[PDB]
Amino acid sequence: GPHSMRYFETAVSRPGLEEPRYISVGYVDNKEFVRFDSDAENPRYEPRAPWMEQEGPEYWERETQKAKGQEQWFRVSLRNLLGYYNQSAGGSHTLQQMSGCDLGSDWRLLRGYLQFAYEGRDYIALNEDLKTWTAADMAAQITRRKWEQSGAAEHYKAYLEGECVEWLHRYLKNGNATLLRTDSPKAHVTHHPRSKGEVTLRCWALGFYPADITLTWQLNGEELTQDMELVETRPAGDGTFQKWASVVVPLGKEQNYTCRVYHEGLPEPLTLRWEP
Amino acid sequence: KALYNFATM
Amino acid sequence: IQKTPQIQVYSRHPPENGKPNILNCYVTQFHPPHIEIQMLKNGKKIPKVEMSDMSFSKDWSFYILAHTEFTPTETDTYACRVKHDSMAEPKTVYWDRD
Repeated sequence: GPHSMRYFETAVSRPGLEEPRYISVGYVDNKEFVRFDSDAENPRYEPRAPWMEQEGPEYWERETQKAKGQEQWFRVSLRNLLGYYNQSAGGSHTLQQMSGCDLGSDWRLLRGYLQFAYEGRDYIALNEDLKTWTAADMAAQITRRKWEQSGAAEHYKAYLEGECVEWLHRYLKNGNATLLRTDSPKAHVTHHPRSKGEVTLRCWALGFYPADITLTWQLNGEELTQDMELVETRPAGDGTFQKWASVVVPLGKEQNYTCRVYHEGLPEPLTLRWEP
Repeated sequence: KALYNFATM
Repeated sequence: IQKTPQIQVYSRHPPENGKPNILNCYVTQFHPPHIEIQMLKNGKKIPKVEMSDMSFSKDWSFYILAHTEFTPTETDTYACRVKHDSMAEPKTVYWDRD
């Protein structure tokens, strides 16, 4: 029932290159829908799902200019951070930013987000009150003061409660069957004779969206983490995901082992075992 | 709809 | 500071010898975003390899999916070799069909 929008923004300086590379990716409900890249021939925001082609040229021209402004902002900030951290020239540096908003089922604002990282590390973030800032690093305190002085929190709070909600409402009405979909995991168990006396049961879940999923094993019982290996969830490359979890077992006595697959698309958790 | 940032760092 | 890449190599579909498929190399959890990813067949760079766009996770770390068309056989082996500044040497992982 819930929904979100995110812009994920990155600028990267490298030793020789005159200007940094700036990339911005927007997401509705965790699916990419727009992108800008300053390396591109003639950089602009481009649609990244078919449902975004409804927006006319005035939408794209404005978004592109916002992107060019952000790239100017990341450029100056990268420069200022260099000085804040007494870093000299000839290094590589990263600045990243995360977006704005989460709605509940009723489409009202649950939370606003605004976070920045330098060299992949928390630099500064707007707290959930959308009024105060968290900055851990001694160097970050300079930004925190400057931003407290100029009422930056108010600007970002207005975006987060206003445009971010309004435009997410609009986007959700526009791609109504493209993002109101979940694919269920089809699950199966495979068998692998391993050094004698023992064997690995591998529980597979395939073809599912979104990524969040859990695979458990029970020894007829209630729990197994003692040599339960798994893999991190992985993209298949077609928009669906894949995961397995495995458990080591006595050969012969494998018919009392049960795998459970928990996914939001399921009516109830899947249950299956090795089927010879 | 993209955010524009306020003051630089 | 550097975060070292985590690598998986796996097929998009259930592998069957003789059947066209897609081999992925999924590289996550790294920093900085500059990286080198080759896919390999029998130790040699596969020339046409698709590279999704630079993306990052909410812990700030970057990830990439690289993929290529391939036909598994009984005998050929596939791998992914990743070079990144977190690692003094490249890191290779081999496709295991299971």
